[PDB]
Amino acid sequence: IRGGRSEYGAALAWEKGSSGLEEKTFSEWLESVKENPAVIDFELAPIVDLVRNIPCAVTKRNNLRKALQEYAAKFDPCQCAPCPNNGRPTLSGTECLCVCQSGTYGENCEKQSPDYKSNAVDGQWGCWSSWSTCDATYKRSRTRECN
Amino acid sequence: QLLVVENTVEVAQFINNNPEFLQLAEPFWKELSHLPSLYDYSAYRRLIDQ
Amino acid sequence: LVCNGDSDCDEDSADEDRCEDSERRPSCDIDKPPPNIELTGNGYNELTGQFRNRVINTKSFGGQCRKVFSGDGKDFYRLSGNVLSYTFQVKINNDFNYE
Amino acid sequence: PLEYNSALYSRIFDDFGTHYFTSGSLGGVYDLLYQFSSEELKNSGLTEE
Amino acid sequence: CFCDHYAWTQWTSCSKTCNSGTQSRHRQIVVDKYYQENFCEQICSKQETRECNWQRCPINCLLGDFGPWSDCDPCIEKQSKVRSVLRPSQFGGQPCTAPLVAFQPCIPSKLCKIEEADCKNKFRCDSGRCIARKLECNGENDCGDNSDERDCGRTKAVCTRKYNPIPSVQLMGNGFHFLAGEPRGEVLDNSFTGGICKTVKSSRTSNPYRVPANLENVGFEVQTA
Amino acid sequence: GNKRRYSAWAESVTNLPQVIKQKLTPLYELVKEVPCASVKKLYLKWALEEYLDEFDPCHCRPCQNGGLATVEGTHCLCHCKPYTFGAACEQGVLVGNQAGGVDGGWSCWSSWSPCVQGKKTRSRECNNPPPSGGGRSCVGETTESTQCE
Ligand SMILES: *[C@@H]1O[C@H](CO)[C@@H](O[C@@H]2O[C@H](CO)[C@@H](O)[C@H](O)[C@@H]2O)[C@H](O)[C@H]1NC(C)=O
Repeated sequence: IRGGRSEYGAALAWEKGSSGLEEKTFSEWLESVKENPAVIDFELAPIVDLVRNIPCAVTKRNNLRKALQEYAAKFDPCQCAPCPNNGRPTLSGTECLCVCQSGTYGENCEKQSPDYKSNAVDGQWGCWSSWSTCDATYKRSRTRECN
Repeated sequence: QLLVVENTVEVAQFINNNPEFLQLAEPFWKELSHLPSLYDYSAYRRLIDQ
Repeated sequence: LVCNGDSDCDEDSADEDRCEDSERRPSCDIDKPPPNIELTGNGYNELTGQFRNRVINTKSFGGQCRKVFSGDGKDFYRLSGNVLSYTFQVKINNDFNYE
Repeated sequence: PLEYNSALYSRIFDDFGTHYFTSGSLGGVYDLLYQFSSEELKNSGLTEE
Repeated sequence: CFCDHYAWTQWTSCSKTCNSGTQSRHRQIVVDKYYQENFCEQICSKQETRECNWQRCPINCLLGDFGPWSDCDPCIEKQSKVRSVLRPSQFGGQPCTAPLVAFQPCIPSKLCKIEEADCKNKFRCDSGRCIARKLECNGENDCGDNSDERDCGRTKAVCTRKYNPIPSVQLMGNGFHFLAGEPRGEVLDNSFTGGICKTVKSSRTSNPYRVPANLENVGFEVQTA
Repeated sequence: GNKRRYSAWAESVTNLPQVIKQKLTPLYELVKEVPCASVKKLYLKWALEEYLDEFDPCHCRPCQNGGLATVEGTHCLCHCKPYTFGAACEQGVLVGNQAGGVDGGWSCWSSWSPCVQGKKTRSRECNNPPPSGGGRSCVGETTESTQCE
C-alpha cells in the first residue's frame, strides 16, 4: 500500500486476500487516501527553470544547466547492468536499484508471479556514444544504440 | 511454519541538509571541540563509541 | 535570532536570556516538531547497526514558521529550517508466508 | 559559487534532484498477491488371507 | 500411497551460487510389496526440484581515481576534487564506500564579483527574498521571517477563515531526481499564498482547501486509474 | 496477531515512529565550527578506518550454520540463525530453506602498501572460510587501491 493513513492502510494490507478485496476496509482506506494522497504520476520539468529571481540568476542558471548535463552523463542509469524481468534500473548515487513491474517482486525483481508469463525483454537505452567530430556542417552528433 | 515480514512507514522520508547547513548538537560540538587536534585514536574512538 | 521567542542556542537557550516581553515575537503559532524528528538527528554505527546519540540539532527553526500539515497525523508540525524535506505519505509492505 | 564548480552544483541535484512536477496525480496504490497451495494424499489398504 | 514411507534425500547442494540455480531431492524408493500394491508408482512424486540462489549475481562498485583539484573558488575558498564510478554496485555488490567528492581549503587568487539582490521597490525580506510590496503587512507570513510583518501596526484583511491546506500539497513541490526516480528536497513553497485565498472544495460538505499560489489548478476527481 | 491489534499498533506508530530505513553519510563530514576542524576531519576519517578495522568481523573465525560472527569488543559472539544454538551454532537445526554449503568469508585486509608511486594497495583472500559444499563466494573485491594521504 502506498498513500492513505496508517490505521486503515494497515487494516487493508493485513487483509490476507483469500477472498480478494475487503470492500469495507478498502473503502475506509480510500477515504484515508483522500485525506493523505501519494504521488501516482507526474510530468517533470527541469529544476534549472526555477533559478529565476536571485542575484546572478542567469549565471547560476547557465552553470546549473552545464552541471545537469555533466551530472546526467556521469550518473545516468544507462551504465547499470540490466534489471531482470524488464524492471527499470535506477542509479541512486552509486548503487543501481531496480524498480519492478507489477507481478514481479523480490529485492531486484528476480522472481515473478504466476501471471507474469510474458518473457518479452524490453530494449532499454544504452549510453550515448561520445559526440562525433564536427561534420561538414559543423554539427556534432551522438547516438545510443538502444541495445 | 509462519513467517511475517512487515513494515509500516509513515514518514515517507526525511532528508537532512548537507553538512554545510546542518546544525550540530551542542554536546556533539563540545566533544569535537575537545578532540586533541592530533591522531590520539583513544579520543576519536570514544567519539565513534558515543 | 536573539529573542526570537525560539530557543536557537541548542542547549542553553542563551539567546532567550533576560530579553523583553516586547522583544520576543510570536515567531510561530506552533512549536510542535514532527512526532519523532529527534531520531532523524541520531548518529548511526554501521557495524553494530545500532542508532547512537544525538548528532544534529533537528529542531533548529532558524526563525522560520515552517508549518507542515501531516495528513497522516492530521496535525500541524513545525519543521526545522534546515531539513530539505519531511513528508508523511505512508507505505505498508506485508509478507505473509505460511507453510 | 558564481564560477562553475561541478561539485558544488552537483550537490544541488543531490539535495533537490533534477526536476520538479509541472503537473501530476496523487492517490494510492493497492497491490496484492495471494497464493494458496494445498496437497492431500490418502491411502487405505486391507488384506484378509 | 503413503509416500512419506520413502523419505527424501537431503536437498542437493545448489547448482550455482548466484544466478538462479536448481537443487533437487528424491525419495529413497525401495520397491516392495507395499510399493507394488499401493499405487506408489502412479501417485508419488519420485523426485522434487526447486529454485535456489535466485538472487542475481552481485556486481561490485569500481571507482576511478580523483581528477586534479579545482581552481580555488573565490567566494567559497574550498577547491573541490571529483572521481567517477567506473561501474555502480548493484544486486547487493560491495558499495562505493569511499567518498566520491573531496574538498580542501584554499586561498583564492581572485576576488568575488557577486552583487546584492538590490531588487528596487520590492520588499527585501531579511532572508533577502524579494516579495511584492502588496504582501508587506499582508497579515500573513510570506517571508517566513514575518519580516514583511514585524513593524506593521495595521494589516490588510486576512481571509475570514484559516482554510486547511490541500492534502499533501507539499509533495507537489518536492524536487524529483529523474535519474533515481525518487523525491528530493522541497523546491517549491506550496505554503506561500501570495496574499490571496483561492479556495477549492473537494465536496460541498468539505471545508474548502486553500489553493497555494504555486498551483494554477487543482482537481478532486476520484479515478480508478 | 489479530486484525484489530495490528490496526491499532499501525496507528500508534504514526505517533512514535522509528527510523526503519536510512541512507548514511560518514560522520567526519560534520566536523565543523571547531578549532582545527579541517585537521580533525582527517583524523576522524582515519579513526573511522581504524575502528572499522578493530571491529571488522573478519577477525572472527567462522560460525557454523551461517551464524554471523560480530566483534563485541575483544571477542566474537556468533548470532545463530533461528533455532540454532551453541558457541558456534553447531547445535540444533535450521528452519526454512537453505541453499546449503559454507559461504566464503573475507580475511582481514593486509596492511596498506605505503602508497608506492602514490597508489596504496591491499589484498584479502576469502579463506575465512573458503567457500565449500556449493556455498556462495564471498562478495566484494579482492584488492583496493587509494591515493596516498
Ligand atoms: C484533473 O482532474 C480533472 C477532473 O477529472 C480533469 O478535468 C476533466 O478532464 C476530462 C478529460 O479532459 C474532461 O472530460 C472533464 O470535463 C474535466 O475537464 C483534469 O484534466 C485533471 N488534470 C489533469 C492535468 O489531467
